[PDB]
Amino acid sequence: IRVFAIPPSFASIFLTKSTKLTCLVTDLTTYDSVTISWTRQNGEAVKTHTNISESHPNATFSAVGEASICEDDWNSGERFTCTVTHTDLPSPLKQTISRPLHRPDVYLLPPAREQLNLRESATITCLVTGFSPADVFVQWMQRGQPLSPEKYVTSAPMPEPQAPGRYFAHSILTVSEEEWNTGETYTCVVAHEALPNRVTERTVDKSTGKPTLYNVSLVMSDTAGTCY
Amino acid sequence: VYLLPPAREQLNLRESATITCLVTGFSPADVFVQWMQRGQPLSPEKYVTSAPMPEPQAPGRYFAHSILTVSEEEWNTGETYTCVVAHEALPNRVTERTVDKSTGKPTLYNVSLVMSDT
Amino acid sequence: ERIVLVDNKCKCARITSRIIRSSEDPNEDIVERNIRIIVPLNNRENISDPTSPLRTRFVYHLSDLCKETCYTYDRNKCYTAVVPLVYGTKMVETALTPDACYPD
Amino acid sequence: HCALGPEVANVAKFLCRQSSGENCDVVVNTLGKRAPAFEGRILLNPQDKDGSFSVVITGLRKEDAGRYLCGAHSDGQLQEGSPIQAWQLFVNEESTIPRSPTVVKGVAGGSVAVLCPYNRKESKSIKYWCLWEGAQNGRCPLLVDSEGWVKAQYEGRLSLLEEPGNGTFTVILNQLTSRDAGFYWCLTNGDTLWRTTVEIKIIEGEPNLKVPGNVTAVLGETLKVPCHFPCKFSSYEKYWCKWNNTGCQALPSCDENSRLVSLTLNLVTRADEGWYWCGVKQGHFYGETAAVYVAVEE
Ligand SMILES: *[C@@H]1O[C@H](CO)[C@@H](O[C@@H]2O[C@H](CO)[C@@H](O)[C@H](O)[C@H]2NC(C)=O)[C@H](O)[C@H]1NC(C)=O
Repeated sequence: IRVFAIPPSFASIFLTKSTKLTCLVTDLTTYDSVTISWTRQNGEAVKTHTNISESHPNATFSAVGEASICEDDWNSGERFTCTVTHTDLPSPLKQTISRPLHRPDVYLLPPAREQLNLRESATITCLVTGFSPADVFVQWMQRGQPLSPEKYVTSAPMPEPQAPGRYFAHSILTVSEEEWNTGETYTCVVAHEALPNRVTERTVDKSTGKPTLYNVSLVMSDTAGTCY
Repeated sequence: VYLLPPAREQLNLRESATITCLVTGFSPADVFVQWMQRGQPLSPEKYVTSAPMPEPQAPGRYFAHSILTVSEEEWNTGETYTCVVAHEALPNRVTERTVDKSTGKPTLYNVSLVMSDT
Repeated sequence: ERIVLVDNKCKCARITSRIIRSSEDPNEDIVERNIRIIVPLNNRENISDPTSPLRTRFVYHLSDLCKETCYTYDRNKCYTAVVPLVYGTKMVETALTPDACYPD
Repeated sequence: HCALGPEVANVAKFLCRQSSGENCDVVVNTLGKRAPAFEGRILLNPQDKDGSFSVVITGLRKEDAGRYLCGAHSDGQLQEGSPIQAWQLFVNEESTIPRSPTVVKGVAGGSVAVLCPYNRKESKSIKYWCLWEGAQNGRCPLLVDSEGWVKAQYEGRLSLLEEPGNGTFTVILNQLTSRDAGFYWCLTNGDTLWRTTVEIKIIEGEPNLKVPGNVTAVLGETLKVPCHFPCKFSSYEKYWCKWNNTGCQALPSCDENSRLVSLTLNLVTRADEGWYWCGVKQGHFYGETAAVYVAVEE
């Protein structure tokens, strides 16, 4: 008996603005005639939950709702109560899931200088700091082109050490250090809900970072007040 | 409109200071000018103005002057001065310039510039 | 070839940058941040009120302008301070810089 | 404007650009050759009685400034001793041309909306729209204008319109397909002549709007056809319109919560035959639309 209900995630929400909720039923009795029915807080029916699933490898028929709703219809605590009646359940088992802040801070550290002497691994670090809540999604963008999802590796939002309850996660990515001569700043696209446009992109390249050759060049004249 | 400040020599006769508002290279004739300072106008009996008369070099463009007399301590007080000109080739019809002790021919340049977080 | 990190035309600052792609050795290059300022030592502190003292300090928190009291007349956008004229009094406009306040 | 004589009319033509070591790199040829960086944004008119012709280049970039040569040769390239004509080019970079989006992404069956700028002073000209053609000496025929002429193949799914009207107008194109991909040019009848170019890419998915397919109908009744919209179009105003050379006009009082703006036709004649569009507004900008054709039976 394992029947968990999946609340929507800002990953898919950012993907297609398609907040979705599923309450899959698993390891129950092995019978057909399985019905899926979700309800809002008025109790009314739902949309095209479809695409039947076969018996599990452990020989139990698998079924799950496919419930699309409105992003606005999620923000006031709607206990999405889904019922499933079955042959074994004259008392069908119900499932529910509903809607249960701090700004993130994103940086992008360049590789290490000693990293850039082995002459293969160009590590790059993007990051996020001190934010609430979790569920945030991140990804890296390279010239308007999302990278290989396996190319980077994403953390999970473990909580802050000293902050009251804020969150932070990480992600790391490698490339050829020979590539760390074209650079192209490898833009890491954060995606958090609590942003004015829900994206706080930042990026960093070789030319960015820190130089060790200044040349300040103040000039001085009456022939000014102009800023050509 | 340039605006020349009083000659240091005149500052040593120790009473009166003179400032020369100037206009140049303009057409047609009949510029108008007055002098303005501290947001109060200066009644014309302080200042005297020229009339047009052709440039030696410019075949067409006239010029003019204006002169103002003020106690040196008054000019030593700081107490800048602004001469305004109105003339029908000027965009909003009116430009002007100013000068005090510090702007005009200072012996002293005191920059103290700070540049943080290179 | 340089990359203008900042070009603040009302402070006359211009932070560029340029990687000095070295002699064709391995990646022992150093990036390079040129800077440039043209401080006027002629203007007011209230850039748009020529009845104030001149200026002494010129403070450049580059952090602030790596992104409003800035002190050069920008060439292109022009200024003015309404100024009394007397012919009687009249409280009337001016054009504190020419050749940019031309309604054209 | 290249101005060679009639004495090389049989001979091909070319256009190169000066480089460092006395070496033109060719940009387009009478032999159909064309530089890959300049793909799309180059035109070439046919040659005149004197062989005079012109070359139109749109969307110039910072490295495009320099010296240009147009000539006539059997190989259509540089050689010693062949007639030439020179130009020196400069790109401003202190420009007033508004930065408009250059690439516009759409899906098969979806819509596209394109903002096209022009100089604000000649707003009373006749806008045009042309499609670039390669695999040729390069061609670009018209597709639509502002009086309302439209190419004969696209009846129903295409309209342009002067909603913004401050030197910017909007174009709406729905029912997108992956075969339509390419480069599009915008034209004007003004003396100054911007030719802003936009590329349409086609990606995977289904359009956000949902409307039933092509449907037949009986004469003289009441019929309703729906149009639901997703939650991202929920912050707008919604409308239906009837497509023609005049374009859209909405029909006020057909609504729900954030879905299902539905058209209703009280009585119908065959004069109401044609395509209808369902779309949303961005305050004073346009968004996604979708189309459906309706027949009349008896
Ligand atoms: C000091 O500078 C400030 C802003 O830099 C000026 O404030 C306003 O300036 C505009 C300019 O057109 C005037 O129309 C306003 O009347 C000004 N407001 C006030 C409260 O003065 C200010 O004018 C400057 N100082 C002086 C004495 O003009």
